[PDB]
Amino acid sequence: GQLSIIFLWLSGMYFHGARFSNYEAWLSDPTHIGPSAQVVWPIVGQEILNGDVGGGFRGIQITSGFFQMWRASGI
Amino acid sequence: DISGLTPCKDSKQFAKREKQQIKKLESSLKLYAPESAPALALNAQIEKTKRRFDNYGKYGLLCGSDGLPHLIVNGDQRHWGEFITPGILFLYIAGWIGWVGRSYLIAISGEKKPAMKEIIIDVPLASRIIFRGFIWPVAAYREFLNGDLIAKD
Amino acid sequence: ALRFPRFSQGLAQDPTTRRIWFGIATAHDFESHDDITEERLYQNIFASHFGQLAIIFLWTSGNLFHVAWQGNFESWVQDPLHVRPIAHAIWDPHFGQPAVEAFTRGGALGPVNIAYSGVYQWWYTIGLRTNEDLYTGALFLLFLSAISLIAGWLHLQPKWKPSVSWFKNAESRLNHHLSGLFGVSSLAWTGHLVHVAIPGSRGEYVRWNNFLDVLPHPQGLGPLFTGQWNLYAQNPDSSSHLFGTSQGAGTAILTLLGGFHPQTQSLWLTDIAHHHLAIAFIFLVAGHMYRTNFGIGHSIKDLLDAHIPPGGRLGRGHKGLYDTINNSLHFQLGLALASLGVITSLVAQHMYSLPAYAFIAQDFTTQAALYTHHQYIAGFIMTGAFAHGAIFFIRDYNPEQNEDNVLARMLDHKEAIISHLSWASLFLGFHTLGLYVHNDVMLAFGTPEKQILIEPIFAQWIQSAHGKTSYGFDVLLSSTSGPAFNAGRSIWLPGWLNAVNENTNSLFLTIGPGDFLVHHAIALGLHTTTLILVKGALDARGSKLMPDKKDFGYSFPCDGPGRGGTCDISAWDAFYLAVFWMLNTIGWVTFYWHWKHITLWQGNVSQFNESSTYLMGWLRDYLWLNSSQLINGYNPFGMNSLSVWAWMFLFGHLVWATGFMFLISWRGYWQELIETLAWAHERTPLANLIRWRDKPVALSIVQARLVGLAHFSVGYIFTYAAFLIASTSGKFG
Amino acid sequence: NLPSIFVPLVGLVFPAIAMASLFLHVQKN
Amino acid sequence: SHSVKIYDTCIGCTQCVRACPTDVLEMIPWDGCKAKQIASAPRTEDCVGCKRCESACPTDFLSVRVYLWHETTRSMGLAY
Amino acid sequence: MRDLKTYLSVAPVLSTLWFGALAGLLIEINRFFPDALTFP
Amino acid sequence: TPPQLDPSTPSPIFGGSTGGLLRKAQEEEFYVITWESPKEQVFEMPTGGAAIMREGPNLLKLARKEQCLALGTRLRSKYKINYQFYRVFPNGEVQYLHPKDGVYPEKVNEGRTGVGVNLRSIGKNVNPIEVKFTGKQVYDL
Amino acid sequence: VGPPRGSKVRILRRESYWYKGVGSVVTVDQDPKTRYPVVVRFDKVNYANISTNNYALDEVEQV
Ligand code: CLA
Ligand code: CLA
Ligand code: CLA
Ligand code: CLA
Ligand code: CLA
Ligand code: CLA
Ligand SMILES: CC1=C(/C=C/C(C)=C/C=C/C(C)=C/C=C/C=C(C)/C=C/C=C(C)/C=C/C2=C(C)CCCC2(C)C)C(C)(C)CCC1
Ligand code: SF4
Repeated sequence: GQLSIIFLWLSGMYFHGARFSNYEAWLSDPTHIGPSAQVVWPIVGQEILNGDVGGGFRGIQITSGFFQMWRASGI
Repeated sequence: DISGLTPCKDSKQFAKREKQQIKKLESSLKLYAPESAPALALNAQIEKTKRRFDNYGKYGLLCGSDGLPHLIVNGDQRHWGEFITPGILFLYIAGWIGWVGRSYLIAISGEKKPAMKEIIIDVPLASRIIFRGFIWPVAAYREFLNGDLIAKD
Repeated sequence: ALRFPRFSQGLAQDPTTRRIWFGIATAHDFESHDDITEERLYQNIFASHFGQLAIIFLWTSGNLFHVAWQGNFESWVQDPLHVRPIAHAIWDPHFGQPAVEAFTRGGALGPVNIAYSGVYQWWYTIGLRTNEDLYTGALFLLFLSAISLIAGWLHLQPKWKPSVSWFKNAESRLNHHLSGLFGVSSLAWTGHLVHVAIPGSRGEYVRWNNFLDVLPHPQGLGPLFTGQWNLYAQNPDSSSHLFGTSQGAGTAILTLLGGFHPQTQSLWLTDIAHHHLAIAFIFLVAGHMYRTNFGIGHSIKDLLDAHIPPGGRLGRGHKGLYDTINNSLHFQLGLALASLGVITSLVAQHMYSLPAYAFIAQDFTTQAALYTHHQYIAGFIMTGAFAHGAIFFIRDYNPEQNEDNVLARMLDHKEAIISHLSWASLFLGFHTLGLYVHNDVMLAFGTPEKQILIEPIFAQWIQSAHGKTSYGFDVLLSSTSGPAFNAGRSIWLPGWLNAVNENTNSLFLTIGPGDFLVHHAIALGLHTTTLILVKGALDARGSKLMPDKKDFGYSFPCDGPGRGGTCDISAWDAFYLAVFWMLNTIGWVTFYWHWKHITLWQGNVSQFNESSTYLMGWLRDYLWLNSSQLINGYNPFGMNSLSVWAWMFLFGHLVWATGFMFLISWRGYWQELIETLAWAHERTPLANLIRWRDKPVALSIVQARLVGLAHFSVGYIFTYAAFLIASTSGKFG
Repeated sequence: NLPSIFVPLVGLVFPAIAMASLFLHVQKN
Repeated sequence: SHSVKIYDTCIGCTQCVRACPTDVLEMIPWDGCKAKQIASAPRTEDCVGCKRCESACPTDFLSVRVYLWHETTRSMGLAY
Repeated sequence: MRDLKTYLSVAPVLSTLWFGALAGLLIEINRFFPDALTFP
Repeated sequence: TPPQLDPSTPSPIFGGSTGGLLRKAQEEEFYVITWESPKEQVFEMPTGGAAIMREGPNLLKLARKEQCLALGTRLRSKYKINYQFYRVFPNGEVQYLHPKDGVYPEKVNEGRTGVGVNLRSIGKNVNPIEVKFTGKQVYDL
Repeated sequence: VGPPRGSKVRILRRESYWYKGVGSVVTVDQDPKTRYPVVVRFDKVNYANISTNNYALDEVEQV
């Protein structure tokens, strides 16, 4: 059961990297673009959290290090 | 007006706040293409701010020397929409919830083990009870006269 | 008892270290000592009061002596707005040369401390001008302390011991205190003000050697015994009067001007003299109420017995209460503490808004220190009032002699009282915290116009009823054609209105949405503290979890792990819990006062008006902003005169953190650890030659709570005292 | 003059004498 | 030495005695209850005050009551 | 079937369903009627 | 019953520990628990570790009465062994403690007189003021 | 002797958990030497998770 939960968590991380991230722009300029893989909805004014992370993208800057691991893996 | 406050349609600090908010939003617009989705999203925020300030002007709110709306609670007949009407609506919803809870607690009291209907809820019984809160003021009043509201110990 | 303590044989036979700790902690609980009688109790208390008075006199004498010896009073009375008062000198061998240079302030020749108690202004206002005056005041106070000690010793002797019946003569003591201790003392004080202080403020120097030769008034007691008292009020001091000189000086001794003195920004001395004369008359009249020896007066017992409503809603009313109050010292102590705690807060609230001392109002650090000091004292006293009220219910309450009177009905509906207090506290906390968090979230999202800002309209209307015209309400004193304003139109309203509508003093400060939230926070704190204390007092005799609580005393650890667990079930534990809430409440009111005044003294009230509506404003613009100078008292580049407060800040932090150890960790862990240390000592060579005489044991369960609470309170007081003094003294407002 | 003599007395000597006396008192019997 | 007292609400199920860690309580003949036995505390000088008996008390309120009193080397559980 | 309906009537499951519905209702009301300080 | 005396019986096999007697046994008192075992067997010690109880008589010295009673109840519950223990003073005086009457205290027995028995309910204790300035407690009446 | 078995009784003992409450009489002891003969069962458990208690004849009121 714990392994299934961990696999679900990893699947969510990869899906958010694929669907809600600026990974492809960060690949071409990793020194000037901040990684981001979470975008909030425009409700009750919370849309201010989508900051300028660069690369023509607005979101929440992530500190998990997934972008560098994906670049190392060749993704 | 009241307590030395001025209406927000007249106060210049309110308009200055509105101008500065739009200017702050428009500075991030410079970093994106005029047709991009982030540019479309910041424009929606600009329209939302304009609508908010225009509404605050139209509703007739009072603003202090800081440009921010101030609420009037004492009971003034031209400020009932800030405390009195919302308070009445809250008191109608909360009494509804309390009365539905009380009726459900009374309905399961006379059973073999009534603690099992408090962790596993009898959903049909709750469905029966739930819509009795629409007339909760009438019933709450009526058990006050007869004496079925308060336990006399 | 053969050892210590000699008043407790049971403690004397304890073979552990606990015999010492407890012996110190129960010295003044005379009621629980071995072979104690009521006569001995009353006589010991009477003797202890004299020692307390002697200590009080010695402390004031020491303050006066040190101000006269090492202070700069004579140079300060010539420049009160530009000379820093000196408390005493500093002689510390641990000081370095930069510390010696940095602490040489005022006009001193060495390290000194700057006084923030306001004694200089108080003594200057009452007529003292030279160092010799302070020297001769200190000698008199030392003489008084010696006489108090002598009387305390005398009334302990066999032929001068007072009897219990004398201590229980309430009517005579009330008459003498109301008429003599209150009335005559006030008459003497207004005599001093008329004879010394008022002439002193107009350049006249009146002392013991010449006060029989100088007329306090030109007419000299003629108008008083004739009846035309108005001649004492005809010519007051002009508005261009300079304090201490004869420039613009009048001849009036008793006036009703109102407002403040233009130069000193304080109350007129003549108004103070008239106030004290009126209060002396009131107390002298009130002191003739009770029957003592002459066949006229009232009996308090009959007054209490006769006040029973005929409807029966109050039961037997106040019948029998005279005996319960008179035979219980805890009831009397609780009443006295409640009243004294109320009036300590009254003094705190009235001294900052209506300064009475010359050139105090523009000494910001002294004002802040005095307000915080008196409010914290009131907070502690008010907790004591409920603690002793709880002790009364256990030790002295007689249910049979109080059948169905107003005191038994409280125990009858304690549940209804406690539940309603709980509801009030829950409502206040829920809604105040919700509004604060809503405003914080709006400020975080960049939309400050979505805040919920409620105008404190009731208090603004009250201010306008006092004559404030900043809200445009036009009610009572703010109106021109009303009877209330017409009545005092030519007595005190001009000066009072001028002072009230002057927007740089502390008289009825302008309030906005930021004050509404903090006042409700204060109300929530008050309600929760009273909830804890009242629940502790009313459940002291027992409850459903412990029906026989009165059989175990006021302070016991617990009833054990049975019946689900009985941690903190005693009434002492309720007080222990309520001390934290009292500290939190007083911290809230002191934060409010300090932040509201520090912005007003800086010329920008708008900093408080906009930043007090959300809690991040409090964290950033009050705490973080004002700690820049304090934490820079010593740094890797040097030090300055603020280093003492920087050290005390961290000292208070350390003590506050140390208290958490006693409050979180409990006894068994420490006892099991002490056992190992005992073994280790018993097995160590060259240390077996040394043996302990008292067996080492861990602190008791109740002892640890007291120790942790003491550390918590000491850190709480010292940290805020250092922060307040340093922040108000780095910039002087 | 006086502080250089009085401070060591009140801060060191008097506490030591009082501690010694109190310890001898509490260790009696 | 702590004080241990027994009240006549006892039902004599002997639960306190077998919960004593220092053998303070015992059962004695009686006639006030169906079990014809009541608890007694003849050795309170060995009492430690852990109140284990009150945790085993079935009566409401408790029939065995422990009051913490003067402390001895036996009552504090000291082995040194 | 009966046992699963009994389980879905347990306190935590009913609580999460009820609060999810409430949160959705409030979120949609705020999406279509945003920035309400008063009641017109 | 006439209490049994204290012979010189052997002790369980044990390697020693730091949890044994201290100087309190030298100057105040210690306790001695004696039992009889049918076979050599392992038993946990109340001071830590495991010892070997011999077949026949067994004598063990401990620091507290609670340790002796804990070991005794463990013996009775697990090994079905009857036990006794005594209090020994520095001057060689031995005081027999348990089982006091020859019968375990949880079993009723004739000849025992109640001590500390109050012939009232716990709710009938008098208020503190009735015992104020007297040396008596409410539960002692 | 005592209230009939199965009746409903109000508790008058002040220190009891069910003071001023209502319970059901299970059995009543007939031995005159028994101090608290009335056995009462209650719907709610006390702080010790016990639902039964013995009361004297004057601490029980028939309701
Ligand atoms: C640990 C794993 C993890 C985490 C933390 C998240 C977190 C998130 N995902 Mg995500 N995701 C994951 C795994 C994860 N995901 C996986 C594995 C996939 C692949 C299938 C996806 C695919 C995915 C998509 C496609 C999207 C997200 C989105 C989101 C964001 C909004 C989610 C939301 O509002 O829920 C939606 C709300 C619910 C699901 C309701 C909760 C249901 C519970 C049981 C309560 C039910 C009560 C109900 C609501 C009331 C009505 C019931 C009815 C009977 C009346 C959020 C940051 C969204 C986003 O970022 O938008 C920008 C988005 O569009 N995720
Ligand atoms: C049937 C539900 C119900 C009802 C009618 C009441 C009624 C009352 N409570 Mg109360 N309470 C409840 C549930 C309820 N409570 C729950 C669940 C808790 C535990 C969190 C509490 C905790 C509580 C405290 C701590 C206090 C009260 C107090 C009070 C009284 C004053 C009102 C108040 O402060 O409300 C405040 C109410 C709350 C803080 C709790 C509300 C919890 C939710 C809203 C109720 C949900 C009920 C249920 C889940 C729905 C039934 C569904 C059914 C149809 C299947 C009032 C008699 C106060 C009192 O005695 O003073 C007179 C008081 O101090 N209550
Ligand atoms: C006229 C006669 C007279 C007088 C003057 C006193 C005076 C006193 N009696 Mg007393 N007594 C009397 C008759 C009298 N008694 C009689 C006839 C009896 C027998 C029936 C007693 C029985 C009696 C007992 C049993 C006790 C006393 C005690 C005391 C002392 C109270 C402590 C104290 O100093 O409070 C000072 C109080 C005031 C100055 C008044 C209150 C001031 C308010 C609270 C503050 C307001 C002032 C102002 C705003 C602050 C100043 C600011 C600035 C100057 C700092 C006080 C000295 C007690 C004591 O300590 O004895 C040693 C005590 O235990 N008396
Ligand atoms: C006129 C005021 C007054 C008087 C006459 C009394 C008198 C009494 N109180 Mg009382 N009390 C008062 C005010 C008063 N109290 C107040 C204001 C409070 C609330 C704080 C209390 C709270 C209180 C409790 C909770 C108890 C008493 C008790 C007692 C009785 C015994 C006191 C005792 O043993 O002292 C012993 C006192 C001490 C050993 C003091 C301990 C040291 C304290 C913590 C100060 C530490 C300061 C710290 C070291 C500073 C460090 C500085 C740093 C730089 C190092 C006695 C009748 C006790 C009693 O017997 O009640 C039945 C009891 O349990 N009182
Ligand atoms: C910051 C710390 C803190 C806070 C918030 C509280 C809060 C409270 N204390 Mg308290 N207390 C504290 C520290 C604190 N205490 C400390 C250090 C002590 C000393 C030991 C005490 C001692 C003490 C006593 C002795 C008493 C209280 C009481 C109370 C209550 C007073 C009523 C009230 O304010 O209602 C407002 C309630 C709150 C502010 C609670 C927070 C509610 C949250 C914000 C709402 C829920 C959020 C969200 C929906 C939950 C989701 C999280 C999770 C499900 C994922 C309240 C719950 C009294 C009491 O019980 O009265 C009822 C009481 O008798 N306290
Ligand atoms: C009011 C209290 C007080 C006072 C007056 C002093 C005074 C002093 N401390 Mg000190 N200290 C105190 C409290 C106090 N301490 C406390 C509470 C602590 C613990 C935090 C310390 C920790 C401390 C340390 C760690 C050090 C000092 C040092 C010093 C000395 C520094 C002066 C110097 O440089 O000459 C230096 C002069 C000498 C080394 C020669 C001293 C020779 C003396 C005068 C001989 C006389 C001793 C006498 C016979 C014994 C009398 C004991 C009494 C019980 C009768 C000075 C004598 C420093 C020092 O060197 O002192 C040893 C030092 O290193 N103190
Ligand atoms: C527990 C106890 C106790 C205690 C208690 C307490 C502690 C209490 C407190 C109390 C309190 C603390 C109270 C308070 C009060 C207050 C008040 C009562 C106030 C009043 C006021 C008024 C009445 C005013 C009015 C006015 C005027 C005159 C002027 C201005 C305007 C107005 C209108 C405001 C005792 C010991 C007894 C015993 C028993 C137990
Ligand atoms: S822990 Fe403290 S409170 Fe809890 S039971 Fe043991 S002693 Fe009583």
